[PDB]
Amino acid sequence: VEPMDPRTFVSNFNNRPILSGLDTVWLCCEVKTKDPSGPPLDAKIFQGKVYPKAKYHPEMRFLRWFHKWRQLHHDQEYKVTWYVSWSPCTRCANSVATFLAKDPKVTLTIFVARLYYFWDPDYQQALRILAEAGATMKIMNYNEFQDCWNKFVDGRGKPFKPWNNLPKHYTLLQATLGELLRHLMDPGTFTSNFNNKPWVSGQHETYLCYKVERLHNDTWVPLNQHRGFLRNQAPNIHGFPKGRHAQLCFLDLIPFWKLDGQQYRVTCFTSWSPCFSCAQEMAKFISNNEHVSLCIFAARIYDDQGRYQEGLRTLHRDGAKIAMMNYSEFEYCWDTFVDRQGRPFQPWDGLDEHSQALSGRLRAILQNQGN
Amino acid sequence: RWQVMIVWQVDRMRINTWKRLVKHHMYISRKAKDWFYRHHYESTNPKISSEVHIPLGDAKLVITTYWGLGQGVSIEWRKKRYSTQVDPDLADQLIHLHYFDCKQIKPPLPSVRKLTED
Amino acid sequence: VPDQRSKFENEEFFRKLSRECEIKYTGFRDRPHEERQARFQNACRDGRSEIAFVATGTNLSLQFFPASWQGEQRQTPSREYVDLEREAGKVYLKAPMILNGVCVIWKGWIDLQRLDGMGCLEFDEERAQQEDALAQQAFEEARRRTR
RNA sequence: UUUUUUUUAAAAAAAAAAAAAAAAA
RNA sequence: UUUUUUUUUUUUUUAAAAAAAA
Ligand SMILES: [Zn+2]
Ligand SMILES: [Zn+2]
Repeated sequence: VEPMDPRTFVSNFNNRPILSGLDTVWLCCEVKTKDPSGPPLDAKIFQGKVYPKAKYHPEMRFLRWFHKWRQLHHDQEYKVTWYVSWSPCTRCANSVATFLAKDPKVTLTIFVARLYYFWDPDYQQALRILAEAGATMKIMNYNEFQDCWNKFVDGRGKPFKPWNNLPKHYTLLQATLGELLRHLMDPGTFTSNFNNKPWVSGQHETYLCYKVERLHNDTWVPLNQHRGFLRNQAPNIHGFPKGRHAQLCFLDLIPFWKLDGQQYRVTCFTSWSPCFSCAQEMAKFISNNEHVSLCIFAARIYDDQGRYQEGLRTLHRDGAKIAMMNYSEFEYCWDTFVDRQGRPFQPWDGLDEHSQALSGRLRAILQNQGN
Repeated sequence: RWQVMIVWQVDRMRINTWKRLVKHHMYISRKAKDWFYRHHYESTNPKISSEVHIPLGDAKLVITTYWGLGQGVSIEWRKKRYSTQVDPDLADQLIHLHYFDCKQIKPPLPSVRKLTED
Repeated sequence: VPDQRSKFENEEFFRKLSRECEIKYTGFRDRPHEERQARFQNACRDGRSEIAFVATGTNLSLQFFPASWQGEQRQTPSREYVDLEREAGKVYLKAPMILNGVCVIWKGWIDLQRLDGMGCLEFDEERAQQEDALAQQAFEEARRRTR
């Protein structure tokens, strides 16, 4: 391994969604067999131009280097890993996906620092084509960054120091990769957590299903490019990542789309109720943002003597449209945000009984304020 | 309804040179200090990359730049809710004879016929 | 109107624009054709889609947008229409557009099986005075001066 | 006339720290 | 990589004050 740019990779691989003033797309790949326990065969770091040219991109560097390597090496199954500073380009994506469909042996794992041009359909369709070709594309976390610093950075013995606002940008980028790649939750975790049979075993981690409409002059019309499941992050998986409760990333991701002054509502199919340490932020956020109303459908009411009644009252009073999950909303959550592969929605025992019991609890807890 | 817009169809490379030159002339240099660059998110149309607004006196030329069509350009002329589509020669004439001066520079000046090279 | 008609016979782009061009639909080309015709039928029957008509010079393309996309319901441009019930087996496109100093109605026909067709332009003298602001004189003053 | 200390503002680079980057600002 | 700011200093310019010496 020849390590290039020790210091510029701090603010060149910078986990920040919007970052201008750059000229270089970096690529830091490595090749391996089917067994990852063995040592790598080779690992060469490439540097392709950004807007300079499409023919001399880092992807084309990788395509040319794989060609020159494979005419001089044995043909076998390869498990290649990337660490790219941007996401692939339209032309690059539409050629790299062709290259993956040409050879079934080579299996990429494109790790990206920042997503390149996630807000236009011309790039989004190219990224969807690349991901459907068979390259599992994931936003880089702390561990992949540590791997990049350990292998492909000429460190002087110094360890990788993560910059300020790494995990906030990580969840801000993962929840738009999950919405730009049509990522849908498995049926198994849906029937594990989202079912509203009461908490006796399992179901430790809350989930989410957000959905954005427009409220046009005619009527409401949904946007299709802002839709996904935003599960809450694991709490301090190694201390440094911020453990966000009550889908904080949703409220924090609210302004990330640069929402227009056009008023509308956002649907939040939470598999719990917003707690006292997560609903006051919601009430303040719907206070200072008058244009966005935030309607909520909850599977089970959070009750742990956490004084949730005051938070729910001040959440409803400001203008949030909290309701409770029925078979219509459960059917929508199975139809849209879950990769059902054609299988229809199956209900459980006491769907309407539990739904009306929990909605009666919502009436008895919410509506009694001031008699 | 079926509200009508004309479109000059052009590839991503020329449209990206157009965006690069217009933001370089508003921000890096002071030639275009009065020009507006309405962003993609301020446009409620789903097929708009940008709206370069060029204030010509009390009027305002609009160069809307589109998405997912390659890409497309459309030149308007708005003054008190009155629109008017404008061909690139007239837009070039209005830009050069209202704003700029009169040869190749490392940033070429923003010309809509260099955009619509075809 | 008279000087408007004189400059209407003077524009250089108007020679190409009103020569009864061969307009074609450039939509989903890599897909099957029959489904292109079917999607033309859905798009001309739905309310949320765009349709693009390209001349032979592959530079100009008229595009129709739904009025809810901009979020402006203007009453006076309502004459734009996509007619199918007028004649069988042929779709007609009508669009009143204010091009440069003049207000011209674009009229075209396009076969549902050829997906290609004929397009042309026509002066309508109603929009000369229906524009209440009528900044065509200011437009005229702006377009004639030269440094 | 010379020397030591404090203060009001600026200048060349530096480390302390933040915000905008909608992408060749 | 770059613009806009906050807080502290190194050397210089200017002004004011306290002390010592000729
Ligand atoms: Zn690329
Ligand atoms: Zn919580």
